[PDB]
Amino acid sequence: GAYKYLEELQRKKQSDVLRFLQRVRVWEYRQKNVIHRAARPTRPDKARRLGYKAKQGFVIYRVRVRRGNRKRPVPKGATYGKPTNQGVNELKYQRSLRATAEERVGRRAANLRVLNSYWVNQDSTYKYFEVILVDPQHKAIRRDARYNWICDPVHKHREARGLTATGKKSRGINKGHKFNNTKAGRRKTWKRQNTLSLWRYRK
Amino acid sequence: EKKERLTKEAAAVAEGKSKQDASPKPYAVKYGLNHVVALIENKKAKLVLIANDVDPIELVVFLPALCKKMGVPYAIVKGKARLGTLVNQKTSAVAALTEVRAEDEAALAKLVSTIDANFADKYDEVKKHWGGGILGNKAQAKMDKRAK
Amino acid sequence: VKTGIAIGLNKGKKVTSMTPAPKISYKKGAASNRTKFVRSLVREIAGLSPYERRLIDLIRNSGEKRARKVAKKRLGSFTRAKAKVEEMNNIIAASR
Amino acid sequence: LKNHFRKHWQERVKVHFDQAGKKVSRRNARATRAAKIAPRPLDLLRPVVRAPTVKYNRKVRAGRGFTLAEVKAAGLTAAYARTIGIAVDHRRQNRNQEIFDANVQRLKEYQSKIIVFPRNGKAPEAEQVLSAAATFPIAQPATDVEARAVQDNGESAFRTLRLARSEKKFRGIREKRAREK
Amino acid sequence: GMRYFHKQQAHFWKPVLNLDKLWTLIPEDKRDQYLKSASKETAPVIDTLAAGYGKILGKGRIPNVPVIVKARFVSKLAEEKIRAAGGVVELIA
RNA sequence: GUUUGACCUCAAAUCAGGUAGGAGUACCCGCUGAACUUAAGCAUAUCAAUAAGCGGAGGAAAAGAAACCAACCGGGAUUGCCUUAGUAACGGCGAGUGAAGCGGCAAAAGCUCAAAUUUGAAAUCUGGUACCUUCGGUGCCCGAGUUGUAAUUUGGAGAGGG
RNA sequence: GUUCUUUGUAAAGUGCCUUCGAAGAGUCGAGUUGUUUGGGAAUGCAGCUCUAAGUGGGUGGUAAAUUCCAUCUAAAGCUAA
Repeated sequence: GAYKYLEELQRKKQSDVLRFLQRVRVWEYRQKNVIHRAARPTRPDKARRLGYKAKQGFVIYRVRVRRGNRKRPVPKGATYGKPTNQGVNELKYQRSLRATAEERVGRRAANLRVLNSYWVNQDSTYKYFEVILVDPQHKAIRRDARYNWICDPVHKHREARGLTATGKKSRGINKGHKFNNTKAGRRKTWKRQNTLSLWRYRK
Repeated sequence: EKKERLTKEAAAVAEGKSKQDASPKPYAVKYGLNHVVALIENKKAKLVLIANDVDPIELVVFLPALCKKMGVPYAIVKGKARLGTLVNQKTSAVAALTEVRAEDEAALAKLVSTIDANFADKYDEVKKHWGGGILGNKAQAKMDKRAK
Repeated sequence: VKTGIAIGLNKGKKVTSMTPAPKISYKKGAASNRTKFVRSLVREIAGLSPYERRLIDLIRNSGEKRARKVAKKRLGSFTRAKAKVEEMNNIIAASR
Repeated sequence: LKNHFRKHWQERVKVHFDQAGKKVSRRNARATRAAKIAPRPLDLLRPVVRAPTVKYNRKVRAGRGFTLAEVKAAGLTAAYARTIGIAVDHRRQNRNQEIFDANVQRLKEYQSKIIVFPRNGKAPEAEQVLSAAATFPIAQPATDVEARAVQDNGESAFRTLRLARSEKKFRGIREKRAREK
Repeated sequence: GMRYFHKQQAHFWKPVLNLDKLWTLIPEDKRDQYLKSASKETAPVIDTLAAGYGKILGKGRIPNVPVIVKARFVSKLAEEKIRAAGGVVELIA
C-alpha cells in the first residue's frame, strides 16, 4: 500500500520537497477563486480515512478563509458601555476557521451534505481547506447502507449546528472531569442546574 | 473476453470433468498502485514503469527509492495515458510485470539491461544535483549583457 | 500482595487472584516491521528539518545540553527533547 | 443563610404535576413492551459485581454485563448469549475468582431454567415471567459463621495499625539511607 | 485553614460505634442465650462493617462475656475493654 | 507527422433527471452579545456565559458505546430523577457564586470505516433502453472507476498457514 | 396455521499449534493573547508562533526534575428508550 507512505510523508511538512509543493500549490489556490470545485483530492489518504470514496456522489471543494482575530463591527470601535470589554482587535471567534469554511461551502452547495474537511495549506493572509461533501439524492448513496444515514433529514447543515469534528471540539464535547460544563450541551447543563425542581409533596 | 471465458468455464466445469483446467494460466500486466507497491516488498516484480506526470506527485516520489532498495529495475515513462492505453483505462500512473512467457523472457532481460544502462547507470547521480535554476529569455539577455 | 488491613503499604482485603488476559489495546503504537521500513525510507527521502539540522551542529559544537534546551523550546517538553536528541545522536553516530 | 434567587429563577421552574400521569404511561409502556416481547422477560440477566469506593466495597451489586471469560467458561458465545437474553460487557475484567465463579453459576442456572424455541416453527406457549432479576436475585456472600472460638495472640491491633502507619510514613527515608550505604 | 482540591467524602467515611451498644448488632433472639452462655470456646462474632461501622470506641462498659469483634479500626481503650472480658479483635479491610 | 488521435484541466447549453431557498420557531444545536439592578459612588465582580440580534433541524433534538470514573476485594456507553450539596472550590475571601465521582432509580443496544495483493481474472456502481409480477427485477449499451469501487478485518480483537 | 422454494454441498460458529497483529499530523502537546469556568502556578474554547512520538501517547484536580505504578487508546463515523 501507498497510503501509509503518503501519511508518513505528509507528516514531514518542513522538508524541502513538501515546502516546495506548498509554495507552488498556495500560489495556484490563490490565483483560483475563494471557493472552487476540486477535481480530485490533494490528499487521498486523508480524504479516504475521513470518509471519501472515489465514486459518484462524493464531492471535494477547495475553500479559502481569511486569517486572524475577530473584529466587532461597531462604528468607530466604540462599544458604548463599561470600559472593561477589551481592546477590539483581540476577539477570537469560538468557532474555528475550518467550521467557517465548511459552512460557506455548504451554503454554496446546499443540495450536498458536508461530511468532513481537512487543512491543505496556509499563508499569512489565508488558510486553505478541502471539504468533503456527499449527494444524498444520488441513488448510489441512497443505497449502499454505509452512507445512507447522511440522507436522513437530521443531518442537514451538520456544519452549521456543530456536528462535524471541529464543531464537537469547539463545543468541547468529550468525556472527563475537564469537560464537565460542556458534555451534553453547555446551555443544556446550565438550564438543568439553574432550575428549581419542586415536587407535589415538597422535600 | 471475460464473458466468453466465464460461459466456457461454466460449460466445461459444471457439466464436464475439470475444475480450473478450462481457462489456462493467464499472463498480464499489473497496474494498480497499491497492488504494485505490494508486489514490491515481496519482490515478485521484474519491471516497473512509473508515469512522469501525476497530479499529486507525492503518490510516486517514494517509488524509485523503494524499487532501488528492494532491488527492482524501475523506469520513468512519459505518459500515464500511454499506460491507460495498454491497460484499458484512461490513466494508470504505474505499470508492472512480474512474469512472462519463455518466448519473451530473453527480450525482458535484454530490456531490463537496456533500462539499467540507459536510465539508472546514466542517472544514478540524480539523488543530488538540484534542477530548476532557469530564467526567462529577457532576464537571460540582461544577465548576458551585464556579464560581458 | 495484600495484608488484610485498612492501612499500610499494601492495604486491602485478600482475594485469591486472577490474571485475566493481555488486552490488545495495550500494545498500541508498538513498532511493526512495516512501520519501521516505511519510516526509514521516508527519512531517507525527506531528510532533515531545519531545527534538526541545527541540532546536529549543536551536538557537535556545543554539547547535548544546548540541544536539549533548544529542542525543549522548539518542541514542547523535555521528555520529547530527550528522545529527539537521542535520535540525532544515533543519526550522527551512524552517518559518521 | 444562602438562598440563590438573584437570577430570573421564576422562568426556570419545574413543578412535577406530571408525576402520576408519567407513572401511568410508564406502566402502559411496560405492558406494551411485554406484549411485543411476549415470551421474554423485559430484562436481561445482569451479573454480580463488587462495588468500588471503600464506603461501598462491603456490598455486592448488580452490574452491566458478563465478561467474555465468564461466558466462555460457561460454554457459550457472546453473540448467542446476547440473543438468548444475557448482557455482556467487553470492558469488565476478572481479577476475583469468587465473583468469577458466582457469575458462572448464574449463567449455568439461567441456561438450565430457560427454554429456547426453534427458529422454524412450533413455538410452544411458555407463560412469560417478567423479571429475571426476581427469578435470579443477587445474594450477599456470607463472611463467617455466627459463633466461633476466640483465639488471642497478644499483638494488639491498635499497635499493629500504628506500626503499619509508621512503616508507610518512614519507608522512603530508610530506602535513601540504605542507598547512601 | 488549608485547602483540599477534589475533596470527596468517601475517603473519610468512618462512622463510630462505642462499646456500650455492641449487642444491638446481635439480634434479640440470639442475645440472651449468648449472654447466659459465657462460653469462651464458642463466642458470637460481630461484623461491624456489614452493620455500617468503621471504627469502634470505648465509651462504656460491656459485661465480662467473650466476643469476637471484626473491625477496620479500634481505640486502645476499646481493645483493652474487650480483652478484659476475653474477646479478641480481628482486623479486616 | 506543420497530420491524426489519447489524457488532464476549465467551460457551455430552455441539454436528461433531481435538489436548496421561505414559513413556523413552545422545546432543540451553535454563534454573537448588553445595560437596568446588587455591591457605597465603583474599574474587578453581580445581574449573565441572561435579554435582544444571526444561522440551522426534528418529532423530539443533542449526547452516546471511554484517549471514562477511580485508587476500591475495583467499577464499566449516553441521557434524566433522588442524593451527593448550598458541600469541595471561586471571590474587592465582601456582595455573592458554586460543581463532580460514589450510591438508589427510570430506560436499556449495540456497532461501523481508513490503515492488508482479488491479482488465477473490478468480482463493484449510476444512468439510457426493451420486457416484467414496478417503493423494485432481468437482459442489453453507453459510462464512473485501478490517483482504488466489492467481499474480508476494527483493537472486545483479528488475519495468513497448518 | 396452509401451501410456494429447499436455497446449499453456499455461508457462519467452534478446538490446538505456528508467523504476524498495519490502528487517523499544522494533529497531540507547549508558549502567548482574549474569553470562559467552582476549577484554584491557570477548566474548556479560539487566534498567532513552535511542533512531535511509536515498549508510544493521554489522564491520574499543587508548579518542576528523577524512579515506578494504575487506567484508557484521541486527532474519522452511526445508533432506539
